[PDB]
Formats: sequence, C-alpha cells, structure tokens
Amino acid sequence: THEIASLHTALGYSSVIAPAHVAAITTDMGVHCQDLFMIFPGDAYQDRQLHDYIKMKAGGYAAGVPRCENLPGLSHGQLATCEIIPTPVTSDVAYFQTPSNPRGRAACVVSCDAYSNESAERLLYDHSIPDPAYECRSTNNPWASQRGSLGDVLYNITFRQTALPGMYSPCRQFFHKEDIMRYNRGLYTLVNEYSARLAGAPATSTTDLQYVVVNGTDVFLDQPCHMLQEAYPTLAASHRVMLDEYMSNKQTHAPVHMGQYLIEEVAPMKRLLKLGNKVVY
Amino acid sequence: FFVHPCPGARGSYRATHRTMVGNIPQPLAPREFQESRGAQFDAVTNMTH
Amino acid sequence: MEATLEQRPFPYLATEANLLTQIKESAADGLFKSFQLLLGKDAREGSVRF
Amino acid sequence: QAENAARLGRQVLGLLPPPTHRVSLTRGPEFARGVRDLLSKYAASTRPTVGSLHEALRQAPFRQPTYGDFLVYSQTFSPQEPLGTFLFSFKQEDNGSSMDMLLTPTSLFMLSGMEAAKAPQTHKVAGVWYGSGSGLADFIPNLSELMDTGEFHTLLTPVGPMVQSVHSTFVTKVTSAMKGVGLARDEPRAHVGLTLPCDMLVDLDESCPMREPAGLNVTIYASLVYLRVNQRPSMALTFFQSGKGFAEVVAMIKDHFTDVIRTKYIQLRHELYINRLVFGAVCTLGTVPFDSHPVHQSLNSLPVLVFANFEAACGPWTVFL
Amino acid sequence: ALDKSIVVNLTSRLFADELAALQSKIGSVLPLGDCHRLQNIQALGLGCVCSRETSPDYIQIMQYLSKCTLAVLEEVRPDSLRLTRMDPSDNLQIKNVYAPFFQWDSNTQLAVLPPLFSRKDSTIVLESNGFDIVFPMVVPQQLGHAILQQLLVYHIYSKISALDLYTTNVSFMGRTYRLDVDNTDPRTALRVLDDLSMYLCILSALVPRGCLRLLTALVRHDRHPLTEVFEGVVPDEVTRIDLDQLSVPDDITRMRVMFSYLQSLSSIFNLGPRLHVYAYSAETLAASCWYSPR
Amino acid sequence: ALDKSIVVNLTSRLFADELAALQSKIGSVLPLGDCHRLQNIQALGLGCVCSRETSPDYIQIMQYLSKCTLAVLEEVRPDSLRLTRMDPSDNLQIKNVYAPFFQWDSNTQLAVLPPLFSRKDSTIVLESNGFDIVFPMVVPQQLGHAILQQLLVYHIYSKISAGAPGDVNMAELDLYTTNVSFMGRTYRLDVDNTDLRVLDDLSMYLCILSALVPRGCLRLLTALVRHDRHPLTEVFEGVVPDEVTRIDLDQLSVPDDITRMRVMFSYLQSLSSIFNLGPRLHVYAYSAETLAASCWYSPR
Amino acid sequence: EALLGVYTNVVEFVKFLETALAAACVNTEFKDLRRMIDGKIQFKISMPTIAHGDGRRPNKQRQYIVMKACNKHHIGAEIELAAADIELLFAEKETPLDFTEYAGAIKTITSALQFGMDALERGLVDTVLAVKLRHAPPVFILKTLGDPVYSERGLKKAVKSDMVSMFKAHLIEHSFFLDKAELMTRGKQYVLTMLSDMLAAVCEDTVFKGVSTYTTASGQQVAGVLETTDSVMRRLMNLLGQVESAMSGPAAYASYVVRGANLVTAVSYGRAMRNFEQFMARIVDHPNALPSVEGDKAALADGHDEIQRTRIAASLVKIGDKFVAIESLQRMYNETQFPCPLNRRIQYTYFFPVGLHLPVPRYSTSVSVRGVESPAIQSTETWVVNKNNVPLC
Amino acid sequence: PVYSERGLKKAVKSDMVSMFKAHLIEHSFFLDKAELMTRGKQYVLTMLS
Repeated sequence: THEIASLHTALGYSSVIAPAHVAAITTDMGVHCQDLFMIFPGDAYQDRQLHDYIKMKAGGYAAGVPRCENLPGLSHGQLATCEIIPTPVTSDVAYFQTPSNPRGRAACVVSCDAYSNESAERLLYDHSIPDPAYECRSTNNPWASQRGSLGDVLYNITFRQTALPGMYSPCRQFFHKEDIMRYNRGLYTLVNEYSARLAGAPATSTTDLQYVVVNGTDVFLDQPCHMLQEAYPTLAASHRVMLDEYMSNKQTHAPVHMGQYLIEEVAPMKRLLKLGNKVVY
Repeated sequence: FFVHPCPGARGSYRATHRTMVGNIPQPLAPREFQESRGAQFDAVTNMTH
Repeated sequence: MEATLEQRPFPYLATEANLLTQIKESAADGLFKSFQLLLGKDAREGSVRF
Repeated sequence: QAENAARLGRQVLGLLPPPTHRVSLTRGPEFARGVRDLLSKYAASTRPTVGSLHEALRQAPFRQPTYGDFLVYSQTFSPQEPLGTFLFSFKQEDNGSSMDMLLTPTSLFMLSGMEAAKAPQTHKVAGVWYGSGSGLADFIPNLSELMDTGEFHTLLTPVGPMVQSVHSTFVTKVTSAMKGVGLARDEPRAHVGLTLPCDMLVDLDESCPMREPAGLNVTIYASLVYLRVNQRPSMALTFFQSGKGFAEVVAMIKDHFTDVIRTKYIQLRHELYINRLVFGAVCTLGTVPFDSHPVHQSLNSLPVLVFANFEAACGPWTVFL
Repeated sequence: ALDKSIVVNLTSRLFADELAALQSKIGSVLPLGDCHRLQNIQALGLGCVCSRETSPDYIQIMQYLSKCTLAVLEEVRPDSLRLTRMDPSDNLQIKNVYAPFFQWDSNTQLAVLPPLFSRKDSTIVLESNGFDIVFPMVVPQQLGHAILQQLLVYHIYSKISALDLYTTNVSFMGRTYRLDVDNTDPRTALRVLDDLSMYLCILSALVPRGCLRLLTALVRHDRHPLTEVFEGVVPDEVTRIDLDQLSVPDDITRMRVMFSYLQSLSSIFNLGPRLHVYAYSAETLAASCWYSPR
Repeated sequence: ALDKSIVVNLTSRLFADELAALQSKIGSVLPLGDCHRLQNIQALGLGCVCSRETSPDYIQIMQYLSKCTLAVLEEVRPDSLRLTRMDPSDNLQIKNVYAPFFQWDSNTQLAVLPPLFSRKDSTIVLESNGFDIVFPMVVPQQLGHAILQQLLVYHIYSKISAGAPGDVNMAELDLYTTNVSFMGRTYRLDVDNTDLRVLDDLSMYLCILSALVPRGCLRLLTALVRHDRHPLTEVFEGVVPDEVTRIDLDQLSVPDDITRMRVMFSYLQSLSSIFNLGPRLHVYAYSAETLAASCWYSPR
Repeated sequence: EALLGVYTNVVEFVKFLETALAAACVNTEFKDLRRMIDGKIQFKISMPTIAHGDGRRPNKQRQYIVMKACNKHHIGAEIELAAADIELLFAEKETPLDFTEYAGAIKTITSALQFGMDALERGLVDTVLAVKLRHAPPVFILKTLGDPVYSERGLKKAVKSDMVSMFKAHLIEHSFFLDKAELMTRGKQYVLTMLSDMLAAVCEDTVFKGVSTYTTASGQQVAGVLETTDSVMRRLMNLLGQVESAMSGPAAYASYVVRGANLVTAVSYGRAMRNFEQFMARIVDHPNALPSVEGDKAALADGHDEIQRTRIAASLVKIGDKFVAIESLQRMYNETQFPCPLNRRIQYTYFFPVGLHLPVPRYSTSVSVRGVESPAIQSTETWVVNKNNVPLC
Repeated sequence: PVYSERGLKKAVKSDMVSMFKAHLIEHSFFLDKAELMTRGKQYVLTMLS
C-alpha cells in the first residue's frame, strides 16, 4: 500500500487539454436503426396472433465483453444506432442546417439564472414563450417538445440497469429532464464537473453495437454534447441528384429544389469525401 | 386528445386514436401534400382513370 | 462549540486523595454526565490522528 | 531509494509463515531448543520487566482469515455502508465473465416486500438507500416464482463481514472476508468487527433469574421464512444468537415463528401444492467469544449493534418445519 | 501458545473414602460450567441438573451437555482436584474406564452421554462437602444413537398405558443391557415428541406412490434381509393409497421435499459433541483424539 | 511450525501407460485412513470398501467418507506418490479431473460423494500391483443433492418394470430423470445398459419406510394428549391424509408395535446421517480456463 | 539439438523524480496519511478599488476567504510467492547442490520484490496524470473566460449566451487544429498561433512563483510542461526545435516532521501547524510587521531553496518567451498492455432528417437537373456518405 | 500501439481492414505519386522515415 495526498495550490485553471490529431473514426456514421424490441421486451400487443406477425416482418455476453450473436463480423467499424422521432410533414428545412436540438425548442440551460427550477423549466416545456432560436414559431413541433409529447414519453426515463446488457440511445441525451437540469449552476462550477465527473448512460467503446457502458475503470470519453446541448447535422439528399451537385461544384451549389434539398455538414471534424476521385473538403 | 370532467368532479385526460390518415389535421398534412401522395399512389398499383 | 469528552492520550496527572469509593455504582447511575467506560482491552491510549 | 529496499525487507522477511520444524540429526540434542511456542508458563519474577517478558510477547499463534474480492452493479450495494455489514452472493448464471451480485441486510428487506408489522425500524431506513423496491427487482424477474416453490434459499452463499470498499458511480469494488478477523486498510493494527441492524436481531439468552452455564462460544445464526402477505409470496429474514448448541435452537425458533404458521396453513388447508410445503431454513455464521458486549451505534435514524472479534465459519441451510 | 488446565479449589480435606473412586477414574471425562483456571465445586459435577431430590430426565441433561465445556482429569491431590481442558481442535490423551466396558479401535466414533445404566454407580457422593459429582459416559455412536432411540420409545408407552423385556432394553450384538428409568420428567421428552408430529405426519402427506408399489413387489414373494419386520404380510394402508396410476415427474417434486426434511431430522436426533478418534491402544486403554463442538 | 507430508511407497514400478493416466491429474482429493507419513497402497483408494469381489454399497462409503481423512496429490514419481494432508481449516489449491465434467463456480460449497457412475469414468485400475485406486466424486452440494435425487427415482421404477412392465413408460422415464437443470445448464449421465446397484439399498430403505412412516404417526397423535400438548401440532390434522386416520392399532398387537417403533426411528436417523452431508471444503476463488481453485477445508 | 541462449529482459527503472513531470508538481516527503484527515489552506485576498468622481455611491474595500482540502489516494501492488521457494529460504544449506538452488530461489523473491517497486512507480505517475486530468478544462471553456473583457461586467444574461455562441465558434473551427494544419495554405503559423493562444491564457498564479524551482542552463526559466503522445510529439519536434536539452531539478524531497511543539497540539488537540517556528515569529517574537514580499521567500519556500540541484535531461523549446518541456508518456503505458490515458475518445451526436415537404411556392435554384421536376413526386428516403465513403439509403 | 491495445476484438480487427485500403490507395507507389506533387521531394522522405 502507498497513499498520496494531492493538492491544488493556486486558484487558476492550470491544466488545459486539447483535441489535436484525429486518428481513427470508429463508429461508422452508419445507417443501422435501433430496435425497441430489445429495449422494451417487457411489452407486446394484446393478441399474440398478431404480435407473432410483426416481429417476423421486422426482426448476450462473452468473456466480459458484450457480443451479439447475429453478427459474426463487421467491416465498417462499430455499427452505430439510429432512432425514431415522428415529426410533422411541414417541418422546416432551414432549421436543419443549423446546430440545434432534435427537440423543438432549444435547451441551453447556462443562460438561465442559478438554482432556479421554474426559470429553467420555462426554456424547455412551455409554449407561450417563443423559441430562444426562432421567434415566429414557438416550437418546431408539439409532437416532440410538448410537455407530454412523444419526445418525453420515450426518453424521460432514467437508465434501468438489467443483467442483460442494454443498448445506448442518443435521444436520451437531449430528452432526459433530470440530467439537463443539473446544468442550472453558474458556469465556473460547470467547468469542474466537465473534467472529472461523467453523465448518465453514455455509449460504449470497442464493442459490436452501441451498448450502455457499465464499466468505469477504463472509460475515457469526454463528449461535449452533454454540455452545449446541441446536435450537429450531416449530409442528406432526398434524391440521388443533389449529392452529385454537392460534389460537382460546391460554390454554385444548389441547396433546395421543389421537392428535394440538402444539408451541408457542420462538424468539428472535416473529412475528404471520395466518391470516385472528386474530393470535397 | 380531449379533456372532459365527471359531472361535478375534476377533469380527465381521455383519448382516441385518429384511425385513417385523413384524420390527421390540415397543418400537419396540407391539401397540396395529400394530393401529391395520391399521385405517387397512382403510379404504383397503376390504375388508369 | 459544546466542549465534550475526548480520549486523546494526555500526559495525565494524579492527585493524592482517593476517588474509588462507590464508583462502580455511581457511574452506572448518573453521578456525573458524560462518563466513559473502560473494559479491559480498550483501556489504553487512543490512536492519535489530526 | 537504497533504504527503501530495507523497509521492503524488514516488513517482508519478518512477515513470513513459520516454516516446518525440520532439523537434521547429526548435531544431536538441539531439536528441542527451537521449540518455543509450546512453552506456556513463564518465570514470574518480582517486577514484570518488559525486557523479561518479551519472549512471552513476541510469540503468537498463527491467525489469518481469507479475503474474497467481488464485483458489484453499483445499484445493489448502496454507496455508503457502515463497513461491518453482512453479505450474500445471489448467483444464478455465469452471465458475463467477471459478474457478481451482493445483498446487504437492508436490501433483502427491500427485495422481499415483508412489512413493517414485522420490522418497523429499518423500513424507514432503507427507503432512502434504495428505490421503492423495483430498483432491485429488475435484475431478477424470477422473484415472483423462486418464492413460490421456496427454492430461494438454495442460492444464498453467506460471506460474512466487510473490510474494504473502493466505490465508484458505475463499478463498486467490495473486498469481503471469510473466516473473520480482517485487518482494515485505513489503519494498521486494527480489526474490523461485524455489525447488524437492531431490528433484524432477536436474542435468546435473556430470561428470569430462576441456571444456564456459559462456554467459550456464542454462535450467530441466520434464518429465512417464506411467509405470505397480500396473498403474495414474501420472505422473512430474522437473526438468531445463542451459545446454546444446535440442539435447542431449532426447537427454540418455533417459539418465535409460532403464530405465523397458524395463519398460513389455513390458506393451503383448501388446496394442495407439494411445491408449497417448504417453510424455511437455518444457516450458521460464526463464533463470538461469549462474555463480549454489543455497543450500540447511530446513523440517519438507525440503531446498529456491533460485535468485536467475530470470526466467520459459514454453513448451509437446513429446512426446519 | 496456550495453556489448557483447570485447577479446582476445594473446601474440605478428602477422606480415604472419597479418594478411592476418584483414584479409580484418574483419567476420564467430565464437563464443567465455566472457562477459568480456578473453579469452585458446584460446577464440576453434572449434578446441577441430575440431583437426588429432583426427578431428573436425561433429555434435559443431554440438552445441558451440548452447552458446557468438556474436560479431562489429571490428578487427585488431597487438597484439590486438577483437570485439563478440551479446545475446539486439540490432540490429547483420553483413556476410557466406564462400566459396561466396550471396545474401541482406530477410526472409531464417540459421543458424550449422560449416565444411562446406573445412577448409583456413576455418581459418587462427597459427603465431606455434601455436593455429589456426577459423571458422563462415553459410548461409541452406534450405541450412542441407540439409547436415544430407546429413550423416546419409553415415554410413548408409559403414557398410553396410563413389557420391561421390550421397553427399556438397548440391544447390541454381544450383550443386551438394562436402562435406569424410574423417576424421569416426561415433559422435555414431550417437547421432542411434539416436534415429531411436525415431521412424521408431514412425511405421511407426500408419500411417493412409486415407492409404495415396490413393496408389493418386495414383501409378497421375495424374502429380503431387513424386510422381516413386515413378516411377509402387507399392511392395510398400502392397499388403500396405491389406487393411482403412476407418473414420473410427479414423484420428482415429491421426492425433493421428502429429501429435504430428512436432512433436518438430525436437529432433533442430535448427539452432543463428537470425538473422532485417530489412534488407539489396547494394552493401556489410552487413546488420542480431536474434539469437535458439534 | 507443524509438518504434513504423506509419502506412499510401492512394491512395483508403474508402467509407462499408467503414469500418464496419473499425470492427467496432479491435484485431487483422496480419502486416506492414516495419520502416519509412510503408508501402503491398500488404504488410499475406496477398494477397502468398494471393490470387485464383494458387491458395492452406498452407506458404507458414506460412513467411511466422514470417518476418514482427506488428502491432496502433489506429485507422481515412478517409485512413489506424494500426498499432502488436509488440516481442518487449511488453505490450498485444487484442480479437477472428474467424470463427467461438472463445471465449477467460485464461492460455492462442495460435498464428497462416491462414484456411482461408469467404471471407466470412475477409477484408475493399476496393473503394476493389481490393486484398484478409486476416486471420490467431487460435486457441488446442490448438484450433488440433485444428481442423487432423480437417479434414486430412476432406480425405483426399474424394479416395477421387471415385475410388471405395463406401468412405466421409458420415454417418460428417460426424459424427466436423466436431465439436470441447474445454473441454467443441462447435463446427461450414463444410463448403464450393462445390466445401478450402488443406490439399491436406499431404494431398499426408503420404500420400506413408506409403509412404516405413515403408519407411525397415528400412534404418535394419540400419545400425549394433555392441555400441555403443543399448540402448533393442532394444525397438522390438515396435512395428514384422510385415509391414514382410519387405521386401528388393533390388528398389529402391542408386542409388535414395540418392534415397529424402535425400527421406525432407526431408519429415520441413519438416513438423516447420510443426507446431512459429509466432509467438505468451501472454494472461494476460481478460474475456469486453468481449472485451479482455492479452498478451505471444513470438517464434520 | 542445441540451446543457443536464454535471453533476458531487464526493465529500466523509471523514477518519478527524474521524469519531466516534476516541473508540474511540488514534491514533499510525508509521514502518515493513515493519521492525517485533512489539510486546510487559507487564502486572504484583498482587493483595491477606484475613487472616481462620477455620480455614484462609492464602495467599501473587499476581502475574500477561500477554502481548500486534500485528496486521498490508494495504490496496491500484489506480489505472489510460491511455497517451495519459502521453505528452502530457511534451508540448512548442507550439500553442494543447494548453492544452485538456494541462490536460484532467492532470485525468485528479489525479482518479485523489485517488481513491487515498479508497480508503485506507476502509481506515482498514473495517479498524478489521472488527477491532472480530473481538474482539466478544455480550451474553449478557458479562452472565452480568459478574456477579461467579458467578465468586466456581471455574468448577467447577455454575457452568458454571448459566451455560448463563442464556445461553438471555437468548437467548430479550431478543434483538431493539427488535422487542419496540413490542408491550410499557411501551415506552420497556424499551430504556433493556436499554441501560444493556449500558453499565456493559462492563469497560472502559482503561489510558489518566487521559488526558484526548475531553472535551465544559463539561469533561464521553465514555465510548464505540455504532455502529449508520441505521434503528436514527432510532429512537434520538426515544427519546433529542441533548443537546449538541459535542466536542473531536485535530488530529494521535502520533509514533514512533527518534532517539537507541533507534536503537542498534535497529541492533545486535533490540529497541527506547518513551520510552527515561522508561525511563532509572527506573533510573539517579532510581531506587528506588515506583510511584504522580501520577508516571504525565506518562509514561503518550504525547503525548495535547499534541495541540492542536479542534472535532468528532457526536451526544451522556446515558445514566445516561455520555455515549455515536451514529454513522452507512452513508455509508461505501452510496455505493459494498459491503455494510455492521454488518448481520450470524443463522441458526438448527428442530427438527421428524412421524408419531408416544402410549401406552396416551390422553386429551383439549380445549375442543371433535367430529372425530378413535377410536384407529383414525394421523396421518401435519404442518403448518407459512410465513414468508408459509400452512400446508403 | 494506439489501435491494438484494446485487445483485438471484433471491431478493432475490421477497422484495421479499412486502413489496409486508405493506405493502399493513397500511399502506394510513393516514388511515382511524388513526381506530380507540388511539394514533391519531401513526400518521399516522410514515406521513408
């Protein structure tokens, strides 16, 4: 045994970490969706004559590391998850290029006063107040940010641990009421939590799927989507065309057509897209 | 959704499911949209008017 | 601060006059408040810490 | 740093198990003059000089219990404990590779659903340590069924006290101890005793004057009773303590769970189920030197006993009825 | 390491009468009530429960025996006795004396028992002090069980009568002996017989139907060694219970609870402690052993 | 400062085929009726009780199990073995070689049982001395009380088939009895189509109980009728069967019910003595890929 | 057949005092953490103000009181020893075979003893580098706060979100600055402006600033240590020199002895001072002397004037004027199949739509597409370019 | 060593496989590709080292 008393002498931030060199994207930016038959297996339909139809039409551990039986190998890195929020047909594309929330209302709590429950709740789940982002619309949808909405029915729920390993869900990061109201404090204390502590239920590392993490003796992850409370967009094109017009000419890009559109990616990392050999930074 | 009370008591939160697609109200599915769905619908099963 | 008993290992001093009359009865029936017992192996100098 | 190798040779070569007494022949009559720990009487001189009794102090018997390192889902084992609690190991299936579940005495109250009409003291206590009950029943959905047929007590292997805890938010490290008297990790030259909650203990020695002799021993016993509340299965842990030998205690425990038996067997009077006739069993946990005293303690409120010099000799369940 | 010795102070100088029987049992076993070096006489005998003016029963005496520590004599000095002490795990020298003399060997199996054949023999009285000393009686466990077998017989048949070739004789290969029953308390033997309905009637409920049918295949034409209790006659009960057609998994769960309660019948047919003997001589009657509080 | 080492000398050297079968294990459990340091081979097996010429039995092992002294192999030299004595509350290392292979678990409880299985799976026959050495069957206690459980059921229904085979269907027998479901795991034993006979005397006992035992409670119910008679035992009229309460003590004469009620309790103790367990060792820590354990002995 | 050698591996001893981390700590030898509960630190911060003749209520002076603690830690190494070794350690030593068996078994235990030292010397490195990251902000929560121009006012609702839209101005552009440092036109003067941004924005405030701790050759100044991996260090050895490669550090530690009148308050009371003699000269020996700088350095230096200097070698580079040392903490981890704690793993989220609609006055800003034009179509899919650059529906 | 020291699991093996390609397409034929580079004669020296 050997025991150390370490101390912080001066009252200045004397230890700065900086993300410098990217080495390896691991989690695929894949398309694989997440299936609530493995998150809520405790429920089913009332008639088993019909529940035995849908699971047919749609769809454990090993040495201390989680491992699904139905994939004996990947090729494109750790297979990510994808999630489902019903959204109105008349939502607006101009919301979607901007780093914002998957909710309707924005949710940056740091702007509110310290130690206020009511003054911090009025950002999230009210509607007489407009958005802090827009002002004509007061919420992008009252189907994922109404106080009782499906953005709350799905993911208010704290992580129920189970002997079977649960899988990660990124929409909990933006919907969980209690974890967001932890950031009520003044922002000097919000520095000192961001370094040493860790939030509720982040994703794994070196697995097959995106499980829940339960070890803490190895985890290193520092995700800043906890703190700043936004979600970046990447590429999409509702027809095949606008990917080609994205990579043919970037300056005279066509962002919107009658029925089709595009979102340019805005992310702290920037890659080299390589369809063929044309290169978009 | 709708809200109604018992006679002489507090209000309740009782619900229905909108069954057909047309029971989605207009500002979630405008009349130009629902018309443009039937034209996609027309060119799959190929009914000829 | 309510200054109470402490078991820290002082350099105690002892008088001449005895005290030991009626003590086994009196300390068991509240002669003085905040009394501390000693039962064999506990009767030693407490471990100092600070 | 050259003197650092001394202190790892002082406290190491001096701390070794005593070797087997093996001496070659041809020196002669020497093999008796290494034998010291058999010698038990000493020269009681005029004044006891510590330089004259040092050999009666340097010698010692060979006392060392065994530690067992565990892993914990950090929900089952509450982030604080009074460091001397009692444990189990509810093992069902080799789920991962380094996976384990433990049970405190307050938790097994919470997993059960037994009422404050049997235990009105720690019901208020454990409500802040854990959830409303369903925080722990998520790990085992079999608790509606393992309690029906009474097969629950076959899976609890008792462990004993606690020694060391290295606690995090996600993984809780628990270093327990079997066979008993384990050195702490805060302070050397300490001995971590055992503690139990006052609600769960029921003692058996207290009587009118009216005579019973003592011994070297008093043997802390554990129990379980698969009773039924709200027409639902629900266990009943109690404790037992007596230095009275194993013969009496099974006859004595029926003087304790007396009225509970007369309530239940009216229910299965009208229906027969052979899986239901089991009632509960008795464990065995270790020995305490009788003539020792439990000092009361306090928490947030909660009275908790203590026992010094507990050693932990385990034992299995035997179904009394 | 340790000392294991109990000296006993005494308040009257011994006669030549009360030296005589103590010198006979110079190495033997007697329990005592405490754990001290020095000790007064009223704990040494077993006679704080087996007195004269009372009407003692041996079940309470045996129940008393599992509590107490146990000890072996060393000397009889005229001032004062001298004993040695039995730890949980210890290697000693024991040397039997007791009167209906059996024979031991290596790997034998002992049990400390009350005096069950002669109170007049086993209890010498010290009239110089007045308080007598009662001795226990070490027996191999085959007969150590068999007397407790025979004791619980007797208290049944005395009450329903409210003969002596049957009720009070512990049989053994070589000698058939005679118990000492005239004035016993039937109530701590009532309590043991209270718990037996709490087993013997519960085992009557889940009687496996498959194990019943084997008896008609056994006693009706097939003399076996130990089945001569039935004397080649079926009882009336088995003719009445076996109306069912058998089924395998029904006699699994029946045979589990049947298997579980019979692990608990030890808790009523207990012994005291045990003495697993690893070495034995014949020409000295010396023996070494290890105690077990059990 | 105590010492313990049990060397077993031999008369004949071992063959090159036998020693490889004895290097297959290096640490196991042997009953060993000794306290000396030098010992002849006629005790380290179970052939002192369970051998070829006399028929094997199951009490006399279980009597000999709790009576005896366990020991652990350390080394097999060609001349001689080297066992290690097992102190009460000792601490050492154990591997398994046992047939069939029951996978362990750390922090479990172990009993020591006889081999009632296949003889090729059980023992190692020496031809260097013509004398068998037999190993005990080291199983955890819940599995050991379950592997006995349905085999004891399996042996009783065999004798019904030889008397009248129209009562037990073997498909109903070979499905519910030779299957062990514990730790969520399945196992499958040897059906033994050679002829079994180890567990026959329990089936000689427990079936002779089942006419004696429910006959026995009616006399005990009318025994000590008082107002001291214990209040819990009023309840157990509801448990006793309706047919049992229609038996007279008339036909069985008073000199015969003596010979019942001694023989009644005699089997009820000696069957408790073997169902209550044998000498044991608890294992606290364990790894699967090495098969090495960590034990502490618990005598009895 | 033939043996051609038994080849060995002797691990070189890494002591914590002769690394390059010692510039980022202050090392004191200590006696009993099993006894000490806490260590209290009292800050007395005065604060002057301005007398100004505007129409304003003037302000009294101020005074600040700041509390600190210590941090408990535990380190555990686990030697195994085999029993056959332990027996013949005490052997009688009478045969000519024992001197290759006794001497061949003492090398099981003295190798395992020095194994126990090297697990300990990880704990001096790991548990510092863990805790130095437990108190570690990123860059963007420092620099927007390291501008005094924003904390001149209060932290009211205007200054709050004005920072929040600058945390993202630093996140989106200036993250992964070495990855952008290749495909920019400038290059070398982008890393230098990013790093010298980081360096002087660390509010050091360094209570031991007067103490001459770590000088280089020629009496110059060391102003801290940046600690990276090796794949980043090789990028920085080319962009930046290794100008001196020489420094000077302590040859020992600083003592903590409770001799004298420290012991009296230690036993009788709880508390116990530190430099109780110096604390005595302020109160009874020469009292009421006003606090000045030149009387601090003979007392603020614990022993750190008096530890004898030595010769320590590491990497040294000019950045602005502050010398910065660069480390290589991979040898402490990549030898032993443990992860390196510098290689953190950033996660994100990615917001993403599918299956939308647009209002009545549709249009086409377009270079050229002849294809989808009609309002009868309704797109019901999207496309994402993969990590490995394959568009998936 | 930055890649392998999680243990060669199922994911880490195949993320190496997509680096047997982004190094195969780009950094192959390092003499010939470094004659049509603007920088040129430094790309060879970095590939060698």
